[PDB]
Amino acid sequence: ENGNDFAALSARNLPNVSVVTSDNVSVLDVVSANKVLATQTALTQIEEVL
Amino acid sequence: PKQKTHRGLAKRVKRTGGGGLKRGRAFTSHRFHGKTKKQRRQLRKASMVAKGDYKRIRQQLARM
Amino acid sequence: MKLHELKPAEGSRQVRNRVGRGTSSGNGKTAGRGQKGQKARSGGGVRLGFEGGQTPLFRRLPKRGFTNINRKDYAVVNLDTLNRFEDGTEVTPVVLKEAGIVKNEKAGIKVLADGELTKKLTVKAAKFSKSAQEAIEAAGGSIEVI
RNA sequence: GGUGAAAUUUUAGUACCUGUGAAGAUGCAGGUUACCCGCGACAGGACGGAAAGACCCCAUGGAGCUUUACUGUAGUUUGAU
RNA sequence: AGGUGUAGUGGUAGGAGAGCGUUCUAAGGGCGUUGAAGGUCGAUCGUGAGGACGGCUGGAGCGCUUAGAAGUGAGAAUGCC
RNA sequence: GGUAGCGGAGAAAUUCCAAACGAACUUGGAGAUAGCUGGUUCUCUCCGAAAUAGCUUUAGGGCUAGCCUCGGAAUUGAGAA
RNA sequence: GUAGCGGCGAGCGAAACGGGAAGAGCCCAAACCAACAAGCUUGUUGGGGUUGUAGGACUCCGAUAUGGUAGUCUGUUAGUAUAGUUGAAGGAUUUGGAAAAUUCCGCUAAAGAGGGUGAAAGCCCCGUAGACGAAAUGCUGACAACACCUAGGAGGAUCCUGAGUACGGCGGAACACGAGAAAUUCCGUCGGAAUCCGCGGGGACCAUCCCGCAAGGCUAAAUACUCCCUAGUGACCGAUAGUGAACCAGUACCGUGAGGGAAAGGUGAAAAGCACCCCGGAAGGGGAGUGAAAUAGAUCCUGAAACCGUGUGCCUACAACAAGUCAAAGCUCGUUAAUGAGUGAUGGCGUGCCUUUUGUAGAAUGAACCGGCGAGUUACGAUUGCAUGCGAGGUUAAGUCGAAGAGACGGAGCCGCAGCGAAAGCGAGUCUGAAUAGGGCGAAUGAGUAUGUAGUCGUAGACCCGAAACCAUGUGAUCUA
Ligand SMILES: [K+]
Ligand SMILES: [K+]
Ligand SMILES: [K+]
Ligand SMILES: [K+]
Ligand SMILES: [K+]
Ligand SMILES: [K+]
Ligand SMILES: [K+]
Ligand SMILES: [K+]
Ligand SMILES: [K+]
Ligand SMILES: [K+]
Ligand SMILES: [K+]
Ligand SMILES: [K+]
Ligand SMILES: [K+]
Ligand SMILES: [K+]
Ligand SMILES: [K+]
Ligand SMILES: [K+]
Ligand SMILES: [K+]
Ligand SMILES: [K+]
Ligand SMILES: [K+]
Ligand SMILES: [K+]
Ligand SMILES: [K+]
Ligand SMILES: [K+]
Ligand SMILES: [K+]
Ligand SMILES: [K+]
Ligand SMILES: [K+]
Ligand SMILES: [K+]
Ligand SMILES: [K+]
Ligand SMILES: [K+]
Ligand SMILES: [K+]
Ligand SMILES: [Mg+2]
Ligand SMILES: [Mg+2]
Ligand SMILES: [Mg+2]
Ligand SMILES: [Mg+2]
Ligand SMILES: [Mg+2]
Ligand SMILES: [Mg+2]
Ligand SMILES: [Mg+2]
Ligand SMILES: [Mg+2]
Ligand SMILES: [Mg+2]
Ligand SMILES: [Mg+2]
Ligand SMILES: [Mg+2]
Ligand SMILES: [Mg+2]
Ligand SMILES: [Mg+2]
Ligand SMILES: [Mg+2]
Ligand SMILES: [Mg+2]
Ligand SMILES: [Mg+2]
Ligand SMILES: [Mg+2]
Ligand SMILES: [Mg+2]
Ligand SMILES: [Mg+2]
Ligand SMILES: [Mg+2]
Ligand SMILES: [Mg+2]
Ligand SMILES: [Mg+2]
Ligand SMILES: [Mg+2]
Ligand SMILES: [Mg+2]
Ligand SMILES: [Mg+2]
Ligand SMILES: [Mg+2]
Ligand SMILES: [Mg+2]
Ligand SMILES: [Mg+2]
Ligand SMILES: [Mg+2]
Ligand SMILES: [Mg+2]
Ligand SMILES: [Mg+2]
Ligand SMILES: [Mg+2]
Ligand SMILES: [Mg+2]
Ligand SMILES: [Mg+2]
Ligand SMILES: [Mg+2]
Ligand SMILES: [Mg+2]
Ligand SMILES: [Mg+2]
Ligand SMILES: [Mg+2]
Ligand SMILES: [Mg+2]
Ligand SMILES: [Mg+2]
Ligand SMILES: [Mg+2]
Ligand SMILES: [Mg+2]
Ligand SMILES: [Mg+2]
Repeated sequence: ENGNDFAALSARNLPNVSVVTSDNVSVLDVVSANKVLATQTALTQIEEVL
Repeated sequence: PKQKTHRGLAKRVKRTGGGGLKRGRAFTSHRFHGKTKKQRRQLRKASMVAKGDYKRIRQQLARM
Repeated sequence: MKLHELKPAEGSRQVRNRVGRGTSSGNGKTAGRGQKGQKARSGGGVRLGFEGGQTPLFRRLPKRGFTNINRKDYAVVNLDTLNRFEDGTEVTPVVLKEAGIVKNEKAGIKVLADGELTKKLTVKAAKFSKSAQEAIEAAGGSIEVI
């Protein structure tokens, strides 16, 4: 979700992790990942975007 | 750039509902003494652009 | 899908044909142009509609008519399109625009009697064909010129 | 003995006659002649080399020239202002 | 998935179809000082473009699969160096 | 020292103007234009012409038709012998 | 690519409306007033005034406020550019000349961007994320100061509101508009107004109506471009490429001059660049050394081909041969082990490749050979096939936010859903016609649209190379007249 600075900061350096915000999520983002880890509020925001 | 319509053609033909082209007739300007009344009467009627000619000019009227 | 297993839909994408890349391709050497002449030349070819000097078809034919400066063209609506509204609906150029039936009303809405009208409506439009007026009122509706 | 280019050159183990063939073949056919490698000489052939024929024709090519060709125009001259 | 039967399968201009190989991109999966690419040799495989596998050379990078994009294939231009 | 290319100079030859002057040289417009000649690079499979008519400041160019190819629609089967 | 322009040819080609980016408005001249100077006006200065629902002067009253700024090396302040500081975490083992490779267990991460290091390193180095830093000089923003602008309402008697101007004739030009029926704008020439009861425009012209108020000036932003500077990016090049120039290149070299204009990168991890010896005058070699390797020795990585040579398995001195191919003894060899390899006496058959042609071995063309380079591309449009999404609908463009991304918003617009007619116009019809006729085009008898992809076309050099020439600036009379 938007505003979660510290979760984004702590995740991004891991070589197997890709970080996006719920409002900036692209098809290429999703297809690249084997798994999607989404917070509950991120999922709700996505469902509001789509 | 956009393709340009051939302006001279556009002044002479009309796109019909079937996509064909309606055209006027040659030999309808003067020297009517040289032509029978039957010829004049039937040249009074409009015609269509023939198949061979249409393929040659079709690109020139795409956006007419 | 997976980035290592992409597949386009069948027939969606084709391979470009490259000319002048050997004889067995079928477009080697002359690259499909044949032998000599104007059409074999780079940039060669005559302008569209050129008949090699025979008077072109368009020169043979007279210019006809004129364009009216005051010409008015109306957006056509037929009765079958008005069956989409419920009985008693007020059909308006605004209503038709919101319905997406008429995006461009041009000089105005004109109603034509192509199909059969089956609902009662109070129809407002710039013009009415006589048949369309009868159909709308025969359905117990009413027309109004705006 | 020393020094050391060049034009040319599809690859060439590169004969003769008569014939044949895009109608004048070292190279195809038939026959004839001819051991292998050179050196000094000569030019008949390789339609030899050199130059994308200059003659000829063609290209709705070019350039220079001419005139009572066309269309313009510097200059000159005449009038109005 | 294959099988049977009949028929067909010369080809310039040219149309159609289906592929080979080159460099790069992405993802996946891999190979490399226990020797990558490149070079060279071999009696190897496929219907073709072409593909492997060994020895030698070489000393750092490079395949494969799927998809993408192309300065993507040369023997001729009196081509250029 | 003077005369410069829409030019100069010429005891006059189209003569000279930096080793080609019916109009210098250089750079630019500029990749001028070239209905002309030359060149145009991997593979296999299917099919496969034309060198004709008409018109053309047209005749070695072009255009429509004819002949090739690919796709599609459809009929009381309209083709061929 | 519409309206139009156009030997109505080739071609040329708008504008307004609509949607956006950005937005900001102001000063003069004249009337009039005051001062001064001069010859009642006639100049200078200052005031005054600035326009179209007409404004202003002027005459009445009434407030000396309130707001604004496209002012200044006016300071003050903050930020910022131009140096920097700080910045986590690995040791062994196997291979090797060397480890970052490998295996084993660890750890660090707001840092796993990237570069370097004796091979390929998150933890060795430079860095990176992050935190931090300015004596000095710029630049920017505020804040303050100062300066500069900023009056309301009612009256029309009179005065002002840009003249040799507007405009017209003639000749040119600009307007998409080629004189045309040619409005609008401008240039030369000549003629030449009105002025508020006025003047201009609404595409000849007139009337009416509507909209404006020329002949004075200034004005930020949204727009164009990048020689340079800083930080970066690339399904861009990788030395015949990429700039002409990776290298002491606009150099060498050519030319009187303008001007033309090259070639040319790589030892190795480190020079550790071969002490010493030997042949030689030297060059150059042979040893000995260095090195993991010197057949890495500086013409130095790799080291193809043409070409040149040495060795020799087989063949060749009676033979006329595009030189191979098929058949084949003999001899010599032993493989990706395959009904193998090399050579080949002798026999049959057999006139290269390309281009261009009715027809070429051609005594037509092209190639000395080898290597490299060298030709249908891209953009915008048209159109068709294929494909996907949606479907009587389909779709956004510019733009805004956003990683130079996807995406979101944006419906202005575009195509389609109705045609017929030159047009008024009518409309599943319509036009022609007197016609309820006939006939044309349509409907009946519906599929479109966005995007991708391919074929072809159009505008562009448009597949590549090639003229003789044409035009416009320059450079040359050191040759020669
Ligand atoms: K016509
Ligand atoms: K006539
Ligand atoms: K073709
Ligand atoms: K011949
Ligand atoms: K001779
Ligand atoms: K000449
Ligand atoms: K090998
Ligand atoms: K060549
Ligand atoms: K002389
Ligand atoms: K066809
Ligand atoms: K357009
Ligand atoms: K013409
Ligand atoms: K004032
Ligand atoms: K590193
Ligand atoms: K400062
Ligand atoms: K005019
Ligand atoms: K107007
Ligand atoms: K107006
Ligand atoms: K080496
Ligand atoms: K030998
Ligand atoms: K033989
Ligand atoms: K010849
Ligand atoms: K009818
Ligand atoms: K009728
Ligand atoms: K579709
Ligand atoms: K398409
Ligand atoms: K081109
Ligand atoms: K093209
Ligand atoms: K002289
Ligand atoms: Mg007439
Ligand atoms: Mg007659
Ligand atoms: Mg493609
Ligand atoms: Mg062919
Ligand atoms: Mg060829
Ligand atoms: Mg050719
Ligand atoms: Mg021919
Ligand atoms: Mg042809
Ligand atoms: Mg004969
Ligand atoms: Mg003979
Ligand atoms: Mg022979
Ligand atoms: Mg024979
Ligand atoms: Mg000769
Ligand atoms: Mg010749
Ligand atoms: Mg056969
Ligand atoms: Mg490579
Ligand atoms: Mg190429
Ligand atoms: Mg070559
Ligand atoms: Mg003479
Ligand atoms: Mg001379
Ligand atoms: Mg030009
Ligand atoms: Mg056949
Ligand atoms: Mg003619
Ligand atoms: Mg550190
Ligand atoms: Mg490790
Ligand atoms: Mg004009
Ligand atoms: Mg006027
Ligand atoms: Mg005038
Ligand atoms: Mg008004
Ligand atoms: Mg500006
Ligand atoms: Mg270079
Ligand atoms: Mg190289
Ligand atoms: Mg160069
Ligand atoms: Mg070696
Ligand atoms: Mg070497
Ligand atoms: Mg004998
Ligand atoms: Mg013998
Ligand atoms: Mg001949
Ligand atoms: Mg030959
Ligand atoms: Mg010969
Ligand atoms: Mg030759
Ligand atoms: Mg001079
Ligand atoms: Mg002199």
